[PDB]
Amino acid sequence: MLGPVLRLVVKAGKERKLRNFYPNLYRDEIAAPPEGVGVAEAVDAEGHFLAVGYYDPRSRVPFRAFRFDPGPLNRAFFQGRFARALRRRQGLGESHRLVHGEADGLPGLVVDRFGEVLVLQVRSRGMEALREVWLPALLEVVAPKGVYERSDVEARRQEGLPERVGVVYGEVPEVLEVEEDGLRFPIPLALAQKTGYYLDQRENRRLFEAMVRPGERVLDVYSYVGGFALRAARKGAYALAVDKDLEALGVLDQAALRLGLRVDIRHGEALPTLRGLEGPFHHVLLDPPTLVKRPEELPAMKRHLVDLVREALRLLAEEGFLWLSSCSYHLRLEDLLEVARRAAADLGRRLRVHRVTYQPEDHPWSLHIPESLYLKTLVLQDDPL
Amino acid sequence: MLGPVLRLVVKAGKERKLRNFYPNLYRDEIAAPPEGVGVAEAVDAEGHFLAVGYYDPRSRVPFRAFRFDPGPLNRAFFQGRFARALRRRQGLGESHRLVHGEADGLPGLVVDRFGEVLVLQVRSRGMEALREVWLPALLEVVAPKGVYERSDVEARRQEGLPERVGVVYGEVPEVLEVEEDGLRFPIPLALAQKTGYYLDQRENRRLFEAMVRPGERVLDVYSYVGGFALRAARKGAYALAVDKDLEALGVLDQAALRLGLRVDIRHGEALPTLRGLEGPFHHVLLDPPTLVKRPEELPAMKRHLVDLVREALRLLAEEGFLWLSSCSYHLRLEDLLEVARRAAADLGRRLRVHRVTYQPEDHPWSLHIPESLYLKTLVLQDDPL
Ligand SMILES: C[S@@+](CC[C@H](N)C(=O)[O-])C[C@H]1O[C@@H](n2cnc3c(N)ncnc32)[C@H](O)[C@@H]1O
Ligand SMILES: C[S@@+](CC[C@H](N)C(=O)[O-])C[C@H]1O[C@@H](n2cnc3c(N)ncnc32)[C@H](O)[C@@H]1O
Repeated sequence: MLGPVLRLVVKAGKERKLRNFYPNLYRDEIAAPPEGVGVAEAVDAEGHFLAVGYYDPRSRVPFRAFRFDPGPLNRAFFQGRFARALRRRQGLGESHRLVHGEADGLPGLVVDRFGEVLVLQVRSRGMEALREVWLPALLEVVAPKGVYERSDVEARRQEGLPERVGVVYGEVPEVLEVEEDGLRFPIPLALAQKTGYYLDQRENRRLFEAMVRPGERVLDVYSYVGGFALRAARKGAYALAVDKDLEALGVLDQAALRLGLRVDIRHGEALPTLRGLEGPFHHVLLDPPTLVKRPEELPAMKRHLVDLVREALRLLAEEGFLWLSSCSYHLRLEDLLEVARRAAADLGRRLRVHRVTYQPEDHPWSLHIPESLYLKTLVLQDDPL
Repeated sequence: MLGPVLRLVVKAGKERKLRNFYPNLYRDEIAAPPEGVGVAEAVDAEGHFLAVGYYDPRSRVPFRAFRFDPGPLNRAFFQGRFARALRRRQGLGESHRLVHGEADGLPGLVVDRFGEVLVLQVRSRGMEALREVWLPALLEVVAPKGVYERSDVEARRQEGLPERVGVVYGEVPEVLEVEEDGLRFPIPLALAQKTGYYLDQRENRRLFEAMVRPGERVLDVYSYVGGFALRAARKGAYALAVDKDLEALGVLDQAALRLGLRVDIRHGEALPTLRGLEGPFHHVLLDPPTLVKRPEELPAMKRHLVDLVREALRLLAEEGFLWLSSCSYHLRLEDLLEVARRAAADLGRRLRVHRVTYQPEDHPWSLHIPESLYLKTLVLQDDPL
């Protein structure tokens, strides 16, 4: 009744990654491709089962494993995946990531939860092709009031997929009211499409708020909608938020107005802005985009980070705290440490490593997917003898 | 009149380390040593000031910098160092590390505080030579009821120093009552390990206790006096503590009895004991001793850890937590990840990295002194799809 099962044969000796729960197979690791595009079973050289997933040569990864046990990629399968995801996020409040792609056994799907509204992103050909199957499953398990789709245009384009933005189900407000620990950020959907909201900094934002003392001065660089700055203000500190996105600063402005809190705002670029500040500030926070495409780009990126951190440290009060985050898998903690050491040497400052943090639980770091870890943060305190 | 300032000259280009707050200068890095042994000033090839410290060719490190600004290593200097150290530990409770060597600007000195009793160790010739100077300063600033000295016998010998164990000030009880979060461990000081107690695990113990649910089973391996095990018991879990030190397990028994808590105990070695257990356990904690004392020993110790972690994972219940600590500078997070991946692959288990932690604030990690960081912990959760 059906066409023959699509079956992929993995090169001998390259099946170990799949057996060890790494979901991606590239072209050179496939001994024999399936006789078409779609849901496929992967087997080893001796024909033993390895995975069921999606085969499509047009995808950046030709085979992405969806499951590591036999079975279909049907409605019930997706129901179980979303049920697992939901359970993993129990007690994580109302604003959190629900689905973090392959780490949640759902390659190419990101789902963020803001109260009763979901915002999702589809990043791979397999997940796009299975949309008619998994979406009803998602709606059934979560039962949201509405679902919005945003697009990583370049990610879609690299997968040969069209951009896709809009309400996919139910009702989504024109202004998404993102709530985090009593703070409400009114984010217009246009901004939600372009950027979104950085749920991955939630635990850093909580740690930061507990450290702020009334009367202190805070510099929140790459602030976006000002999660850090607003918390500083709530604690009685003076905060200056810096971002090049005027739309994002507009949200921070409104969010601060709602609470009768005063936050200073600078619309401008991080490095030029910091070069024009005198300081000092008791906390300086840096959350730069650190786009690294190739490893050879790393020394140049680290030199730029040194320029930024040198200004940040110059602006740092005695015994103050400097927060340096990187959201690239290619930029390791060791690289951040090197950057900090170079900047400190330029200024003759002595620093202590106060905390090192990694992305929170709703953005799972899988042991088996080395690139699962992308966000890490180095918190330094000025430590004079 | 005094003799000329003892003056050491650093080889051209090797002075950057000292300028950047790394205190150790090695034989191959010294162009011209001072006249004799004792308090010496280090200057660069151009004669500019670098540091004041202690020069002694008998020490592992011929020159250790005590201060990076001009001045004597007198009583007032040490008073200032202990005052700084004391202030850094405000709000860290009544028990904590007070002085963590070089990271606290006091090379070769460790001071732990247990209420009104200090336990210290002196690890290099400089500190030993200056004890008539710094001990009264320590007593003046901290005003303890008693001070006990233990020796890292091996380290002392490396410095050409004798064993020193005993009371060096005031009154120290035969049995040191170490208090931590409502737990009281009666530790006989004579048969105690190191300073008596592992204060470096305090934050991990707190994190762990918050995760234990009643009825769960806990396996606490390398338990020492049972800080983890006892916390499990108080939360209503069944705990089995494993350690090869019968004296330490005796302390655990007394601590548990005082609180009316039941903890199971196995006197035995970790790997043999785990090989004979069936399990499963909801939490498995592995806190091995240093293990890797020299870099050459790393591969053999990683093979041992793979064996240990394989058994621990086999013993881990579905969705259970596995804690793996390393307290050696030579054994890094990346090594722990590698060990975990190998063990998980052997068993066909899928794990998530739940938390990575580093040593607490009272054991400062100086950006400028890599070896000030020795403890890091990988916490994994079983993560089936
Ligand atoms: C990863 S987000 C920071 C998130 C923020 N820390 C939070 O807690 O929500 C990076 C931000 O940097 C801004 N940005 C990118 N390049 C910039 C630059 N050169 N100068 C200032 N802001 C920049 C973007 O607008 C974006 O809001
Ligand atoms: C770093 S301490 C563990 C401290 C403990 N986890 C705590 O929180 O206090 C290492 C412990 O390992 C024990 N030990 C050393 N080798 C062992 C072995 N082969 N088997 C079992 N215990 C061992 C020592 O007696 C010591 O108590």
